[PDB]
Amino acid sequence: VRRFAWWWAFLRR
Repeated sequence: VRRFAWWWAFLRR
């Protein structure tokens, strides 16, 4: 989750 860190989380809000 290198990049997902700054957004994959963003989506799983």
